[PDB]
Amino acid sequence: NQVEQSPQSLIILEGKNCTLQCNYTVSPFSNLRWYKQDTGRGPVSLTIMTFSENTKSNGRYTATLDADTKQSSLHITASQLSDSASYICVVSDRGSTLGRLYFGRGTQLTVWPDIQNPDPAVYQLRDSKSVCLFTDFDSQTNVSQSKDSDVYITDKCVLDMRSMDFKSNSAVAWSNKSDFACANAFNNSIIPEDTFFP
Amino acid sequence: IQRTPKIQVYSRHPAENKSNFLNCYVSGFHPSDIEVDLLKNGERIEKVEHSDLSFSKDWSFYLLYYTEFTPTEKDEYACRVNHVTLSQPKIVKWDRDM
Amino acid sequence: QVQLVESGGGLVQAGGSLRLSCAASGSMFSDNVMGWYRQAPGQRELVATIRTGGSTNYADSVKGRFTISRDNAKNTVYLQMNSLKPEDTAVYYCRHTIPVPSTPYDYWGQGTQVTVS
Amino acid sequence: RLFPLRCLQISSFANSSWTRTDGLAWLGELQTHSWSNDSDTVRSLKPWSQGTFSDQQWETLQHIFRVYRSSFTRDVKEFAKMLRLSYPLELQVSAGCEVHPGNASNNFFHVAFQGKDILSFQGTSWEPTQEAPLWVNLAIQVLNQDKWTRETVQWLLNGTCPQFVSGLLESGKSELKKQVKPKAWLSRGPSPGPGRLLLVCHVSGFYPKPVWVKWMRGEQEQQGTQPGDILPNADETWYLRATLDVVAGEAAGLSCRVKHSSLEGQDIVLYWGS
Amino acid sequence: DIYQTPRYLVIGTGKKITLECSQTMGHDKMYWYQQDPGMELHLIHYSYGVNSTEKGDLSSESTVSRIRTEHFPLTLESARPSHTSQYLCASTSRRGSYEQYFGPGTRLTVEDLKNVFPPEVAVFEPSEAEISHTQKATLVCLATGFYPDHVELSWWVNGKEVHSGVCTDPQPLKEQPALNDSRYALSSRLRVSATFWQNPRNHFRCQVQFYGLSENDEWTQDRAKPVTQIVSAEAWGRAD
Ligand SMILES: CCCCCCCCCCCCCCCCCCCCCCCCCC(=O)N[C@@H](CO[C@H]1O[C@H](CO)[C@H](O)[C@H](O)[C@H]1O)[C@H](O)[C@H](O)CCCCCCCCCCCCCC
Ligand SMILES: *[C@@H]1O[C@H](CO)[C@@H](O[C@@H]2O[C@H](CO)[C@@H](O)[C@H](O)[C@H]2NC(C)=O)[C@H](O)[C@H]1NC(C)=O
Repeated sequence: NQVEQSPQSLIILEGKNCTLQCNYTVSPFSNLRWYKQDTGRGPVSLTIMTFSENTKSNGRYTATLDADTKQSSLHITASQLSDSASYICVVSDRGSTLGRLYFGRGTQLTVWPDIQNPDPAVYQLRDSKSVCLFTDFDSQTNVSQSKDSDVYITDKCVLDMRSMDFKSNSAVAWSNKSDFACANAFNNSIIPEDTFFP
Repeated sequence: IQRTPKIQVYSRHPAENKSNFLNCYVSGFHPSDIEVDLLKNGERIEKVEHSDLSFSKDWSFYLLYYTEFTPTEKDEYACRVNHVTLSQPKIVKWDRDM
Repeated sequence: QVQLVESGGGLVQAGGSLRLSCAASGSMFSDNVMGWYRQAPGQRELVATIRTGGSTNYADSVKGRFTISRDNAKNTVYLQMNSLKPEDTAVYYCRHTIPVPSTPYDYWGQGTQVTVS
Repeated sequence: RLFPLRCLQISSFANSSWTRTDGLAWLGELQTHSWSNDSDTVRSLKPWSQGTFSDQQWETLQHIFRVYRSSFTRDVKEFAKMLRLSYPLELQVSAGCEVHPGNASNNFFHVAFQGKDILSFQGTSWEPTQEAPLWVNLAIQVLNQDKWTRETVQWLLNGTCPQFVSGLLESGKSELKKQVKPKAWLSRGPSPGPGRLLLVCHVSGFYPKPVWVKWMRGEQEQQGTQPGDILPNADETWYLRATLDVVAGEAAGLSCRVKHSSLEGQDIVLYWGS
Repeated sequence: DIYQTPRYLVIGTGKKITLECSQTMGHDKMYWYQQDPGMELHLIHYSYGVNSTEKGDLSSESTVSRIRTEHFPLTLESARPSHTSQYLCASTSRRGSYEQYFGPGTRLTVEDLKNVFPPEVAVFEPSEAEISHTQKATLVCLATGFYPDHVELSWWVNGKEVHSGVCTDPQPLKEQPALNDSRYALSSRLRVSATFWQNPRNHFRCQVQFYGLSENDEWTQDRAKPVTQIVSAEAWGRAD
């Protein structure tokens, strides 16, 4: 297509810095726009660089541009958790209010937390008139989902307690039938042996 | 907002009868597409050479059509044009004198 | 058809100061722009807008640090590099082109090297 | 002794599906380049039509217009939708620059719509006609918001335009200073009244457009001497006819006087009898 | 700012479409887009002025109208399942920093109304093993048995909403991995320090907002009308 974006999907850690690239073939050219779409919300305008404006920054974001090679990049530093969304590359082939807009296919990233002290464990809690949970996992450790439709298994998602600078993983799985044993509810997922579960 | 044109036909050489060519000048037409034909006393000339259309300070167009020939004591020539400002295509016959 | 003269390269230590040369000739083109682009090994960045006659704009990383000058005859350009920083080492190319993009008139010099110790 | 540059642009839009854009350039009174909607290049008619610019100083320009040709068309296609303009559409654009002695000059850029000009270009921003419709005003806003274009144009009127002219005069002085001797004769016109006849003075095949011609009785300029409009020809040498209504008995000693640069005082002596 | 209603909506196939949009910045130009989830963007219509309404590269059966500068509502005559996506009114300023401004967006879903379900109340008190080993207590809320997935989950502590320490799952999961009418199910967690969970003076509320049926839509089934209502399940702080 007239605007190819790279890479499709990328995963990085909290506090790291990485880059997002964008390559376009559109003739003509007027300006370049990097946008950020909150998951399930309207995307937001960030950098609006004409072809003279090579670089521009809004906060912890800093995009670059080389029109001679028709190539855009996007540098962010010290990745926070809130940075996780889908990112787009938009070009307008006019400068006035007549340019057609050429969106890139869109990239999406994930900033995982780097947890220094991991204590993986599995607990069971009351359902106030049934579900076991697993938490505090090495973010690099991976999960699979249920073998049979009777059993349900979610995926990872992290949480932040800004009051005490705590950021920890979490995961949940359950079923209805009485055969629901928490010891084997995760066997499809490879988990470390240091996991202690009551 | 619509100007109709003004046609003028003339020859390059004062000919007796003496290869010469002829020119038809049209100007002051407010739109720009017109059907034009030089007619040898009732019939058109396929082999013809024209120039590049322009307009004047008032943006009123003008153009010139020329063609080489050999004039007669008998035949008559004219310049025909169909424009939006004319329902009927106006013709201007050439005076071999003035 | 243009002329490519880049001169003024060398090695320096931190906090140094240099001056660069660039001119063009032959099939030239009245109002134009010259200047330089540094390429840190990796990426050519603007540094100096020349805008023959027309007011200009430098780079923020060198805001006030570096300053240019126009030959104003030989259509040559001089740049005064001052208060150099160690990280400012890169390949420095001279460019002469007009302020309209994507033209075949975008000529690039042979390239000059700058190293700060 | 002035030779202005007139770049002419013609672009017709009958319906949304079909359009053509052609253009050319006049210097003073001479054509140098033709450019069709069919050709990806502007045609240098003269060998010196390229001026002083090398095939790269030249092609560079061809790169702009070729893009400009494509660019201009969609704009107006979408322009009309924003402005609800009942088709068809006829747009004309007159532009160039003209030099003053030494290193001073002035430029221009006049655009016209349906045989009525709309806006011009003043300084560094678009300005409409004082007798222009309003929709033009909202259009004036939109165009001023594309600066690179605004800059791209000043770079042409201001600067690059006049240098190229200088790059042509040295290349075209021979053709420029050329002069062509007219060919004059007389003929009878049909009588405009009883007895009073119409005397025609013919001039054809000359070069430098400007000429003064009057019917005279030896040295007496005749009021009734009426002439028409100067008209062209194929090889760039023009033609003209001057007339006069007088009675036959007054045709004795009358003469048509011809004054043009191609002869210097050896005026075309034509009394009534040749 | 720029407003478009409603965030979520559901209707029957072949019926007429209510799509609205509003703008308080006086911009002349507005947009409409179509994005299917996980895919890129697609333009469909636009208006350069008050009386303009034009079609985009995608030929569709939409009814883009604009008679007002503020309202740029899109309409659609007959409904069809292939239309299910997200739609984003947009706007730009008449001068400078053409920051294309976007509206919040609307989620669209359209065979039968007997497939609609309100979700389950669901709160879960923590585990002591976690409180003992971590000095912090984790709560979790669960909503199941519902259709469609137009849901707004929100935790509520002592009368106030909270966003510090929560983690609602990003997207729901179907009750049946194969069925197209399959109801969904999601998980939402929350973890606080133990000392807080002990204190009984703390109130905890997991609230879920469901954007269900209209007020006029004919409902006849064994069930009650799964209207747009709020399914909240609460809890109290407990020192065991
Ligand atoms: C005067 C210059 C002297 C040149 C001398 C050359 C002599 C050689 C022989 C010439 C013979 C042929 C003569 C043909 C007639 C020549 C007309 C010259 C007009 C040149 C002005 C425009 C130069 C090209 C600029 C252009 O293409 N603009 C483009 C591209 O812009 C995009 O791309 C650019 C970079 O590629 C920029 O980034 C820009 O921001 C972005 O939006 C921009 O999009 C413009 O809006 C497009 C139209 C421009 C014409 C404006 C006319 C306004 C009046 C029309 C109103 C009609 C209303 C009713 C419908
Ligand atoms: C003017 O020239 C352009 C291009 O040179 C013509 O438009 C295109 O012609 C190509 C021919 O292969 C088609 O594939 C494109 O679809 C045409 N473009 C459009 C927008 O339709 C145009 O037809 C020419 N004008 C005239 C009057 O011949």
